[PDB]
Amino acid sequence: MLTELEKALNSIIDVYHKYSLIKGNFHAVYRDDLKKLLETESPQYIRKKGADVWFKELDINTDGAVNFQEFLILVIKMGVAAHKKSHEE
Amino acid sequence: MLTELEKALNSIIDVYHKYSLIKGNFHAVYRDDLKKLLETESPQYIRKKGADVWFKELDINTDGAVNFQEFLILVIKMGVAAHKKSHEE
Amino acid sequence: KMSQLERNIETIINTFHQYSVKLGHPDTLNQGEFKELVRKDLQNFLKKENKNEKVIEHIMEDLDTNADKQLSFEEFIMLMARLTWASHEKMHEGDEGPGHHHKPGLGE
Amino acid sequence: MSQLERNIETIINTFHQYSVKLGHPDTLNQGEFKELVRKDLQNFLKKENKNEKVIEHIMEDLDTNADKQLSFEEFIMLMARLTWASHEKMHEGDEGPGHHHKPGLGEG
Ligand code: NA
Ligand code: NA
Ligand code: NA
Ligand code: NA
Ligand code: NA
Ligand code: NI
Ligand code: NI
Ligand code: NI
Repeated sequence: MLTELEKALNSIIDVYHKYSLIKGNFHAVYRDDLKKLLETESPQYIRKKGADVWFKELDINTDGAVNFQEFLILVIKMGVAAHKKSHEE
Repeated sequence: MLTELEKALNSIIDVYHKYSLIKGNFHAVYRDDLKKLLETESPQYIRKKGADVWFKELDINTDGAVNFQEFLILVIKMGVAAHKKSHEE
Repeated sequence: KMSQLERNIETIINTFHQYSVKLGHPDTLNQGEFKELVRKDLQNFLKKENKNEKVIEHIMEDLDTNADKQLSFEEFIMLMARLTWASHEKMHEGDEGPGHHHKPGLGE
Repeated sequence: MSQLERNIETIINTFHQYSVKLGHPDTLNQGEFKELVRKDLQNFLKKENKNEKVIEHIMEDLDTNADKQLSFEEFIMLMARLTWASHEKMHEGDEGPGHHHKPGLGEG
Protein backbone atom coordinates (compact mmCIF):
# COMPACT_ATOMS: atom_id res chain seq x y z
CA MET A 1 0.00 0.00 0.00
CA LEU A 2 1.18 3.51 -0.84
CA THR A 3 1.65 6.12 1.88
CA GLU A 4 -0.67 9.09 2.32
CA LEU A 5 1.86 11.43 0.70
CA GLU A 6 2.26 9.08 -2.27
CA LYS A 7 -1.53 8.79 -2.57
CA ALA A 8 -1.73 12.59 -2.61
CA LEU A 9 0.72 12.76 -5.52
CA ASN A 10 -1.20 10.16 -7.55
CA SER A 11 -4.44 11.97 -6.69
CA ILE A 12 -2.97 15.12 -8.26
CA ILE A 13 -2.61 13.10 -11.47
CA ASP A 14 -6.28 12.07 -11.24
CA VAL A 15 -7.40 15.67 -10.64
CA TYR A 16 -5.76 16.76 -13.89
CA HIS A 17 -7.30 13.93 -15.92
CA LYS A 18 -10.82 14.88 -14.79
CA TYR A 19 -10.35 17.90 -17.06
CA SER A 20 -7.85 16.69 -19.67
CA LEU A 21 -10.10 13.76 -20.62
CA ILE A 22 -13.06 16.06 -21.38
CA LYS A 23 -12.17 16.44 -25.08
CA GLY A 24 -9.40 16.36 -27.64
CA ASN A 25 -5.90 15.36 -26.62
CA PHE A 26 -5.92 13.16 -23.51
CA HIS A 27 -3.21 15.27 -21.86
CA ALA A 28 -4.42 18.70 -22.94
CA VAL A 29 -6.54 21.06 -20.87
CA TYR A 30 -7.97 23.73 -23.16
CA ARG A 31 -8.96 27.23 -22.05
CA ASP A 32 -12.56 26.39 -21.12
CA ASP A 33 -11.36 23.20 -19.40
CA LEU A 34 -8.90 25.23 -17.32
CA LYS A 35 -11.70 27.58 -16.25
CA LYS A 36 -13.62 24.61 -14.85
CA LEU A 37 -10.48 23.22 -13.21
CA LEU A 38 -9.77 26.53 -11.46
CA GLU A 39 -13.39 27.02 -10.37
CA THR A 40 -13.68 23.50 -8.93
CA GLU A 41 -10.18 22.77 -7.61
CA SER A 42 -8.58 26.04 -6.55
CA PRO A 43 -9.33 28.47 -3.70
CA GLN A 44 -10.61 32.00 -4.23
CA TYR A 45 -7.23 33.70 -3.89
CA ILE A 46 -6.03 31.52 -6.79
CA ARG A 47 -9.17 31.93 -8.93
CA LYS A 48 -9.03 35.71 -8.46
CA LYS A 49 -6.10 36.02 -10.90
CA GLY A 50 -8.53 35.04 -13.68
CA ALA A 51 -8.80 31.94 -15.84
CA ASP A 52 -7.54 33.78 -18.94
CA VAL A 53 -4.55 35.16 -17.03
CA TRP A 54 -3.72 31.70 -15.67
CA PHE A 55 -4.15 30.09 -19.09
CA LYS A 56 -1.77 32.52 -20.80
CA GLU A 57 0.79 31.99 -18.03
CA LEU A 58 0.54 28.18 -18.20
CA ASP A 59 0.47 27.71 -22.01
CA ILE A 60 4.24 27.94 -22.33
CA ASN A 61 4.50 26.87 -25.99
CA THR A 62 1.38 28.91 -26.93
CA ASP A 63 -0.28 25.91 -28.57
CA GLY A 64 -3.70 26.63 -27.05
CA ALA A 65 -3.52 23.89 -24.42
CA VAL A 66 -2.10 23.10 -20.99
CA ASN A 67 -0.33 19.75 -20.77
CA PHE A 68 0.48 17.87 -17.57
CA GLN A 69 3.87 19.54 -17.03
CA GLU A 70 2.27 22.97 -17.40
CA PHE A 71 -0.43 21.96 -14.92
CA LEU A 72 2.33 21.10 -12.43
CA ILE A 73 3.37 24.77 -12.62
CA LEU A 74 -0.07 25.62 -11.26
CA VAL A 75 0.25 22.91 -8.60
CA ILE A 76 3.63 24.27 -7.51
CA LYS A 77 2.31 27.83 -7.24
CA MET A 78 -0.83 26.71 -5.42
CA GLY A 79 1.32 24.74 -2.98
CA VAL A 80 3.73 27.59 -2.26
CA ALA A 81 0.80 29.99 -1.77
CA ALA A 82 -1.09 27.55 0.48
CA HIS A 83 2.04 26.97 2.56
CA LYS A 84 2.64 30.71 2.91
CA LYS A 85 -0.96 31.33 4.00
CA SER A 86 -0.75 28.51 6.57
CA HIS A 87 2.56 30.06 7.71
CA GLU A 88 0.87 33.39 8.56
CA GLU A 89 -1.75 32.13 11.04
CA MET B 1 27.97 9.91 -33.68
CA LEU B 2 24.84 11.81 -32.71
CA THR B 3 22.85 13.63 -35.37
CA GLU B 4 22.97 17.41 -35.68
CA LEU B 5 19.57 17.74 -34.02
CA GLU B 6 20.62 15.52 -31.10
CA LYS B 7 23.84 17.53 -30.73
CA ALA B 8 21.74 20.71 -30.62
CA LEU B 9 19.68 19.31 -27.74
CA ASN B 10 22.80 18.33 -25.80
CA SER B 11 24.30 21.73 -26.58
CA ILE B 12 21.25 23.36 -24.96
CA ILE B 13 22.14 21.43 -21.80
CA ASP B 14 25.70 22.76 -22.03
CA VAL B 15 24.48 26.35 -22.46
CA TYR B 16 22.54 26.20 -19.18
CA HIS B 17 25.49 24.74 -17.26
CA LYS B 18 27.77 27.57 -18.40
CA TYR B 19 25.68 29.72 -16.03
CA SER B 20 24.39 27.22 -13.45
CA LEU B 21 27.96 26.12 -12.63
CA ILE B 22 29.06 29.69 -11.83
CA LYS B 23 28.22 29.44 -8.12
CA GLY B 24 26.04 27.78 -5.51
CA ASN B 25 23.76 24.91 -6.48
CA PHE B 26 24.99 23.12 -9.60
CA HIS B 27 21.53 23.25 -11.20
CA ALA B 28 20.54 26.76 -10.10
CA VAL B 29 20.80 29.94 -12.14
CA TYR B 30 20.46 32.89 -9.79
CA ARG B 31 19.21 36.35 -10.72
CA ASP B 32 22.61 37.73 -11.73
CA ASP B 33 23.40 34.48 -13.56
CA LEU B 34 20.19 34.77 -15.60
CA LYS B 35 20.92 38.36 -16.60
CA LYS B 36 24.27 37.22 -18.01
CA LEU B 37 22.57 34.25 -19.68
CA LEU B 38 20.02 36.51 -21.39
CA GLU B 39 22.63 39.08 -22.43
CA THR B 40 24.92 36.42 -23.94
CA GLU B 41 22.55 33.80 -25.40
CA SER B 42 19.31 35.48 -26.43
CA PRO B 43 18.45 37.95 -29.21
CA GLN B 44 17.42 41.53 -28.57
CA TYR B 45 13.69 40.90 -28.90
CA ILE B 46 14.01 38.41 -26.03
CA ARG B 47 16.34 40.52 -23.86
CA LYS B 48 14.16 43.63 -24.12
CA LYS B 49 11.61 42.13 -21.71
CA GLY B 50 14.19 42.55 -18.97
CA ALA B 51 16.04 40.09 -16.75
CA ASP B 52 13.75 40.77 -13.77
CA VAL B 53 10.58 40.05 -15.75
CA TRP B 54 12.10 36.87 -17.17
CA PHE B 55 13.36 35.80 -13.73
CA LYS B 56 9.91 36.18 -12.19
CA GLU B 57 8.36 34.17 -15.03
CA LEU B 58 10.94 31.37 -14.80
CA ASP B 59 11.23 31.03 -10.99
CA ILE B 60 8.10 28.90 -10.65
CA ASN B 61 8.58 27.87 -7.01
CA THR B 62 9.83 31.38 -6.05
CA ASP B 63 12.99 29.97 -4.48
CA GLY B 64 15.33 32.59 -5.97
CA ALA B 65 16.80 30.33 -8.66
CA VAL B 66 16.08 28.90 -12.10
CA ASN B 67 16.68 25.17 -12.38
CA PHE B 68 17.08 23.23 -15.62
CA GLN B 69 13.36 22.53 -16.09
CA GLU B 70 12.56 26.21 -15.56
CA PHE B 71 15.30 27.05 -18.08
CA LEU B 72 13.52 24.87 -20.64
CA ILE B 73 10.55 27.25 -20.35
CA LEU B 74 12.84 29.96 -21.72
CA VAL B 75 14.10 27.63 -24.48
CA ILE B 76 10.54 26.76 -25.52
CA LYS B 77 9.53 30.43 -25.66
CA MET B 78 12.70 31.42 -27.51
CA GLY B 79 12.13 28.60 -29.99
CA VAL B 80 8.49 29.48 -30.67
CA ALA B 81 9.40 33.17 -31.02
CA ALA B 82 12.36 32.40 -33.29
CA HIS B 83 10.16 30.23 -35.52
CA LYS B 84 7.66 33.08 -35.92
CA LYS B 85 10.55 35.45 -36.71
CA SER B 86 11.71 33.14 -39.51
CA HIS B 87 8.36 33.76 -41.24
CA GLU B 88 8.49 37.56 -40.89
CA GLU B 89 9.97 40.15 -43.25
CA LYS C 1 -14.97 22.86 1.82
CA MET C 2 -11.62 21.93 0.27
CA SER C 3 -11.32 20.42 -3.19
CA GLN C 4 -9.50 17.17 -3.91
CA LEU C 5 -6.54 19.20 -5.17
CA GLU C 6 -6.49 21.39 -2.05
CA ARG C 7 -6.49 18.33 0.21
CA ASN C 8 -3.60 16.80 -1.74
CA ILE C 9 -1.60 20.02 -1.36
CA GLU C 10 -2.53 20.11 2.33
CA THR C 11 -1.09 16.60 2.72
CA ILE C 12 2.17 17.75 1.11
CA ILE C 13 2.40 20.80 3.38
CA ASN C 14 1.59 18.87 6.57
CA THR C 15 4.01 16.04 5.74
CA PHE C 16 6.75 18.64 5.19
CA HIS C 17 5.84 20.30 8.48
CA GLN C 18 5.82 17.03 10.45
CA TYR C 19 9.57 16.58 9.88
CA SER C 20 10.67 20.23 9.73
CA VAL C 21 8.84 21.53 12.82
CA LYS C 22 11.27 22.80 15.46
CA LEU C 23 9.97 23.57 18.98
CA GLY C 24 6.44 23.87 17.61
CA HIS C 25 7.43 26.52 15.03
CA PRO C 26 7.70 25.92 11.27
CA ASP C 27 11.20 25.47 9.91
CA THR C 28 13.20 23.80 7.13
CA LEU C 29 14.29 20.21 6.54
CA ASN C 30 17.93 19.44 7.26
CA GLN C 31 19.50 16.37 5.65
CA GLY C 32 18.51 14.12 8.55
CA GLU C 33 14.89 15.26 8.50
CA PHE C 34 14.71 14.90 4.71
CA LYS C 35 16.03 11.32 4.89
CA GLU C 36 13.39 10.40 7.48
CA LEU C 37 10.56 11.82 5.34
CA VAL C 38 11.90 10.01 2.27
CA ARG C 39 12.46 6.77 4.21
CA LYS C 40 8.91 6.70 5.60
CA ASP C 41 6.51 8.67 3.39
CA LEU C 42 8.26 7.97 0.06
CA GLN C 43 9.24 4.38 0.84
CA ASN C 44 7.51 3.18 -2.35
CA PHE C 45 8.04 6.06 -4.80
CA LEU C 46 11.76 6.13 -3.88
CA LYS C 47 12.13 2.46 -2.91
CA LYS C 48 15.31 1.81 -4.90
CA GLU C 49 16.84 5.19 -4.07
CA ASN C 50 16.23 4.60 -0.36
CA LYS C 51 18.61 1.62 -0.52
CA ASN C 52 21.53 3.98 -1.30
CA GLU C 53 21.90 6.69 1.34
CA LYS C 54 24.35 8.58 -0.89
CA VAL C 55 21.70 8.79 -3.62
CA ILE C 56 19.23 10.28 -1.13
CA GLU C 57 21.85 12.79 0.02
CA HIS C 58 22.51 13.93 -3.54
CA ILE C 59 18.79 14.40 -4.18
CA MET C 60 18.88 16.70 -1.15
CA GLU C 61 21.91 18.51 -2.57
CA ASP C 62 20.22 18.88 -5.96
CA LEU C 63 17.04 20.32 -4.39
CA ASP C 64 19.04 22.63 -2.08
CA THR C 65 18.89 25.54 -4.50
CA ASN C 66 19.59 27.98 -1.67
CA ALA C 67 22.92 26.22 -0.94
CA ASP C 68 22.24 26.31 2.81
CA LYS C 69 22.05 22.55 3.57
CA GLN C 70 18.32 23.10 4.23
CA LEU C 71 15.16 22.54 2.21
CA SER C 72 12.55 25.25 2.54
CA PHE C 73 9.07 24.29 1.37
CA GLU C 74 9.80 26.07 -1.93
CA GLU C 75 12.85 23.85 -2.43
CA PHE C 76 11.01 20.72 -1.27
CA ILE C 77 7.91 21.07 -3.45
CA MET C 78 10.04 20.60 -6.59
CA LEU C 79 10.57 16.99 -5.52
CA MET C 80 6.80 16.60 -5.20
CA ALA C 81 6.29 17.87 -8.75
CA ARG C 82 9.06 15.63 -10.11
CA LEU C 83 7.65 12.52 -8.41
CA THR C 84 4.12 13.32 -9.57
CA TRP C 85 5.45 13.69 -13.11
CA ALA C 86 7.50 10.50 -12.78
CA SER C 87 4.49 8.53 -11.54
CA HIS C 88 2.39 9.64 -14.51
CA GLU C 89 5.23 8.73 -16.89
CA LYS C 90 5.25 5.29 -15.25
CA MET C 91 1.52 4.98 -15.98
CA HIS C 92 2.22 5.53 -19.71
CA GLU C 93 5.55 3.70 -20.02
CA GLY C 94 5.75 2.15 -23.47
CA ASP C 95 2.18 3.19 -24.21
CA GLU C 96 0.85 2.20 -27.63
CA GLY C 97 -2.78 3.26 -27.20
CA PRO C 98 -5.32 3.55 -28.51
CA GLY C 99 -7.22 5.75 -26.06
CA HIS C 100 -6.05 6.79 -22.62
CA HIS C 101 -5.14 4.25 -19.96
CA HIS C 102 -3.03 4.38 -16.79
CA LYS C 103 -0.86 1.45 -15.77
CA PRO C 104 0.29 1.32 -12.13
CA GLY C 105 2.40 4.31 -11.17
CA LEU C 106 5.54 4.67 -9.09
CA GLY C 107 6.05 2.15 -6.31
CA GLU C 108 3.56 -0.35 -7.77
CA MET D 1 24.11 34.44 -33.22
CA SER D 2 24.84 32.70 -29.92
CA GLN D 3 25.25 28.98 -29.29
CA LEU D 4 21.69 28.80 -27.97
CA GLU D 5 20.37 30.61 -31.05
CA ARG D 6 22.22 28.19 -33.34
CA ASN D 7 20.75 25.23 -31.46
CA ILE D 8 17.25 26.70 -31.80
CA GLU D 9 17.96 27.33 -35.50
CA THR D 10 18.88 23.66 -35.89
CA ILE D 11 15.54 22.66 -34.36
CA ILE D 12 13.62 25.03 -36.65
CA ASN D 13 15.51 23.98 -39.78
CA THR D 14 15.03 20.26 -39.08
CA PHE D 15 11.30 20.76 -38.49
CA HIS D 16 10.93 22.82 -41.69
CA GLN D 17 12.79 20.20 -43.77
CA TYR D 18 9.91 17.79 -43.11
CA SER D 19 6.91 20.11 -42.73
CA VAL D 20 7.28 21.56 -46.24
CA LYS D 21 6.96 18.16 -47.90
CA LEU D 22 3.21 17.48 -47.78
CA GLY D 23 0.01 19.22 -46.78
CA HIS D 24 0.43 22.39 -44.79
CA PRO D 25 3.93 23.91 -44.89
CA ASP D 26 4.17 24.42 -41.11
CA THR D 27 2.84 21.10 -39.75
CA LEU D 28 4.16 17.55 -39.69
CA ASN D 29 1.83 14.77 -40.65
CA GLN D 30 2.44 11.38 -39.05
CA GLY D 31 4.54 10.11 -41.95
CA GLU D 32 6.90 13.09 -41.82
CA PHE D 33 7.10 12.89 -38.03
CA LYS D 34 8.13 9.23 -38.29
CA GLU D 35 10.78 10.13 -40.87
CA LEU D 36 12.24 12.86 -38.66
CA VAL D 37 12.31 10.51 -35.66
CA ARG D 38 13.80 7.66 -37.68
CA LYS D 39 16.59 9.82 -39.14
CA ASP D 40 17.29 12.82 -36.88
CA LEU D 41 16.40 11.12 -33.57
CA GLN D 42 17.82 7.67 -34.42
CA ASN D 43 19.92 7.64 -31.23
CA PHE D 44 17.76 9.56 -28.74
CA LEU D 45 14.72 7.42 -29.67
CA LYS D 46 16.57 4.25 -30.66
CA LYS D 47 14.37 1.81 -28.74
CA GLU D 48 11.13 3.65 -29.55
CA ASN D 49 11.99 3.59 -33.26
CA LYS D 50 11.86 -0.22 -33.12
CA ASN D 51 8.11 -0.14 -32.36
CA GLU D 52 6.09 1.85 -34.90
CA LYS D 53 3.06 1.76 -32.59
CA VAL D 54 5.09 3.56 -29.92
CA ILE D 55 6.12 6.27 -32.39
CA GLU D 56 2.48 6.74 -33.41
CA HIS D 57 1.42 7.17 -29.78
CA ILE D 58 4.19 9.72 -29.16
CA MET D 59 2.71 11.62 -32.10
CA GLU D 60 -0.77 11.34 -30.60
CA ASP D 61 0.51 12.57 -27.24
CA LEU D 62 2.23 15.57 -28.87
CA ASP D 63 -0.85 16.37 -31.00
CA THR D 64 -2.33 18.74 -28.43
CA ASN D 65 -4.34 20.52 -31.12
CA ALA D 66 -6.06 17.17 -31.88
CA ASP D 67 -5.71 17.75 -35.63
CA LYS D 68 -3.52 14.74 -36.54
CA GLN D 69 -0.50 16.97 -37.20
CA LEU D 70 2.26 18.69 -35.27
CA SER D 71 2.71 22.43 -35.56
CA PHE D 72 6.07 23.77 -34.45
CA GLU D 73 4.53 24.69 -31.09
CA GLU D 74 3.42 21.07 -30.65
CA PHE D 75 6.75 19.69 -31.90
CA ILE D 76 9.00 21.80 -29.69
CA MET D 77 7.60 20.03 -26.62
CA LEU D 78 9.27 16.84 -27.84
CA MET D 79 12.56 18.76 -28.04
CA ALA D 80 12.21 19.97 -24.44
CA ARG D 81 11.31 16.47 -23.22
CA LEU D 82 14.27 14.83 -24.97
CA THR D 83 16.63 17.56 -23.74
CA TRP D 84 15.36 16.98 -20.21
CA ALA D 85 15.54 13.20 -20.64
CA SER D 86 19.13 13.44 -21.87
CA HIS D 87 20.18 15.54 -18.87
CA GLU D 88 18.38 13.10 -16.56
CA LYS D 89 20.39 10.36 -18.27
CA MET D 90 23.59 12.27 -17.44
CA HIS D 91 22.64 12.24 -13.72
CA GLU D 92 21.12 8.74 -13.61
CA GLY D 93 21.90 7.23 -10.21
CA ASP D 94 24.08 10.22 -9.34
CA GLU D 95 25.69 10.10 -5.90
CA GLY D 96 27.88 13.19 -6.19
CA PRO D 97 29.57 15.01 -4.81
CA GLY D 98 30.01 17.90 -7.21
CA HIS D 99 28.51 18.05 -10.68
CA HIS D 100 29.32 15.51 -13.38
CA HIS D 101 27.66 14.40 -16.62
CA LYS D 102 27.73 10.79 -17.75
CA PRO D 103 26.88 10.11 -21.42
CA GLY D 104 23.40 11.32 -22.28
CA LEU D 105 20.57 9.94 -24.36
CA GLY D 106 21.52 7.62 -27.20
CA GLU D 107 24.66 6.47 -25.34
CA GLY D 108 26.61 9.50 -26.55
NA1 NA E 1 -8.14 17.17 -23.35
NA1 NA F 1 0.83 24.34 -24.02
NA1 NA G 1 24.48 27.78 -9.74
NA1 NA H 1 13.01 28.11 -9.03
NA1 NA I 1 3.44 19.54 -43.81
NI1 NI J 1 -2.46 10.09 -18.45
NI1 NI K 1 7.35 27.46 -40.10
NI1 NI L 1 23.78 18.71 -14.81
